Amino acid sequence: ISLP
Amino acid sequence: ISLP
Amino acid sequence: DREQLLQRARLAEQAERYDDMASAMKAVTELNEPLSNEDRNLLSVAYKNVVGARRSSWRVISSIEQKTMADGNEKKLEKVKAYREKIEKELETVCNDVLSLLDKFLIKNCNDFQYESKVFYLKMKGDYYRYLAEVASGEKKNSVVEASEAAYKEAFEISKEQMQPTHPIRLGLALNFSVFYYEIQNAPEQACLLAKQAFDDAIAELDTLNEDSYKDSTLIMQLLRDNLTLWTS
Amino acid sequence: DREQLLQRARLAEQAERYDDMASAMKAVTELNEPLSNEDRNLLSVAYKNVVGARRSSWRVISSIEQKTMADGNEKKLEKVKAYREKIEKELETVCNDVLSLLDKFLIKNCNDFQYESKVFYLKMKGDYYRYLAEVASGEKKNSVVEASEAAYKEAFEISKEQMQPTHPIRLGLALNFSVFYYEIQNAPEQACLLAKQAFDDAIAELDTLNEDSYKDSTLIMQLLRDNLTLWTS
Repeated sequence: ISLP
Repeated sequence: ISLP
Repeated sequence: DREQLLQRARLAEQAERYDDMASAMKAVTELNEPLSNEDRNLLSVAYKNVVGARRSSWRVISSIEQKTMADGNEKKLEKVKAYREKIEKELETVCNDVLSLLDKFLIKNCNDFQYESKVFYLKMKGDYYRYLAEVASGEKKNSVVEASEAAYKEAFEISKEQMQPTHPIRLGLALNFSVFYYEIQNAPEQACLLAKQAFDDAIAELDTLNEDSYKDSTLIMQLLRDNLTLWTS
Repeated sequence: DREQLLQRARLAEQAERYDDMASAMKAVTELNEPLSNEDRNLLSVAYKNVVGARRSSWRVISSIEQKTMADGNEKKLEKVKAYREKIEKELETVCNDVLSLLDKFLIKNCNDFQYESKVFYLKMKGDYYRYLAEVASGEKKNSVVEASEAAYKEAFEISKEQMQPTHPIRLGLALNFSVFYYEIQNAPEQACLLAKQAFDDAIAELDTLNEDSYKDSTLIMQLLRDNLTLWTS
């Protein structure tokens, strides 16, 4: 999960 | 709601 | 090549690239050869997603235009109107492409006896004229409303004549046609009675249910039911 | 005109017309004037959604192409390879558009003193080089992997010099910088360490949370934690  |  | 195009549409669908998908199925249609059931559903799915993005976009930007009127911000309303209108011409262009496919190949090249395809294409003509009506104004609105209802009427006449009450294409026609009455013609009673007659008529004849489509029949029966309980209550 | 192009981006965002949003913000950027915080995020959102669509499509067709290789269907694998490549070229074009905005205007025009901007933009350079790296091969992969690391590394040093550890931008850079190590470099320990240090430096300094960014800071601390729990397990 990378930054939304 | 119409047909999907 | 037809199989090339159909493989592309399938890949596009999975990729959720619905313009690629609509573009491949338009090319299939323009081969002037009949579509199978599965080919038809690929055409329908592609254009449903394409037009649907524009319909959604349009409802968002109409809401804002209403909230801008109430605000009194006249400068903002000018640009919000212009963008709504930009989205509108896109939406209209997609509907007009579909309708032209129907008119120039699909319904044209249908013989009398291809009743399953005929109903499917006329409902589809009913559907896209209904999407034009959603955003039409004035004399244009009354023309596309009239065309939607005439298409739906013919489709439904043929379907009662040639299809069992449980055939999903008949049930889905009944479904969309009731929604025409409900939200386009604002005939709540006419809408309700049409959905109610199709539901009743399907359960009277449950014995007609089919190994390859029973799930879809019962699916759409529930959707008739849902609108009924929503509308009546 | 800048008001016009920016208004359009706001409306395009609401309508989820992200290509329209990206085109409007590319134009705003091409005026060669600085971007406010609001503007910057508009650009970032537009392009995150444009490239994200392509990335999602790319992953789905890559999975099909792997299954078609093992199935041994050479004729279809020809067609899936080609489509995956059509999507790649699309993806690469969006990334190089973004990377040219950054290199030609946004990073270029940063003062030696506009630290918040620089970090934001160098993070962005790392992100899009990383998205290129997700699909790249051979020597082209090496180059974009090094490019990604070099931009993340500069961004992170400035952020440690000039930003509090609870700053959302510094935290999200730490987040994406750790992800880059984990999934681009296959360096899970190096990824975990940098993530852990970030979470740890933030917690040491909760006294630096601000009214207008505490929620975003805490959100991103939890994402760092989420990744470390997945990765350590």
